[PDB]
Amino acid sequence: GYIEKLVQVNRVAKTVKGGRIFAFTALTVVGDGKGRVGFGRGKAREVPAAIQKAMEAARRNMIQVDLNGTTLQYPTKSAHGASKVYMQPASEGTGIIAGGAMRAVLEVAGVQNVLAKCYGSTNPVNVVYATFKGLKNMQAPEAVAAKRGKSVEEIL
RNA sequence: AACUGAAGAGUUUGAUCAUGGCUCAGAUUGAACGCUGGCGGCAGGCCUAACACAUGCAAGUCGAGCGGAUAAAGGGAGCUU
Repeated sequence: GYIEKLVQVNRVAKTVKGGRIFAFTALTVVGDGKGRVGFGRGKAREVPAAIQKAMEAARRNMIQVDLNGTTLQYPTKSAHGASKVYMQPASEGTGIIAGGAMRAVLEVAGVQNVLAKCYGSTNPVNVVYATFKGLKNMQAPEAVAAKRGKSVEEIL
């Protein structure tokens, strides 16, 4: 589906000769409010056209996320580049408390109780990779129990 | 009766990623200063010169321990209040 959310806008450039050609980039994540997200990056020549391009690439190559219901399954920790990310599920009344670019991922996924923090280099185009290695590699235990459930899930 | 919280941003460049400094958003004080100023509860008030101090007051009490001297009421008498 489609619920859109913008994060970043830049002004990249390019020197040719004579002057300097400008261009705009944008980063936009799209989710469904249930656990299907997708991010997208587009470059164009103006703001109202660079956002439209980044929205279209978001709703291609999406991710199914197996959330527990407004929370996560377990504390995990993933990294990409020089960016390290930590996330652990929380109680009911606590909302989402994260920084800038992990709120926009964790809104549209539908989770509400995420309690996150990012270390290392804060790059909004690169902390998103650090988040999607984490969420796309969840497990959601298909087991008979948890304190007993290590005889039917390990064979899954 | 026993008991749960973790946010980032700006700045090196024609522009980008990284390393690395700096700076801001918070909660606090025996606080001082500037502008302004109705009320009441509960608190606190020399952090500097352990530097000198006028004048008041802050440890006395026992006559069921003993001398001594003050000697009432009253008992009076006497003399004339």
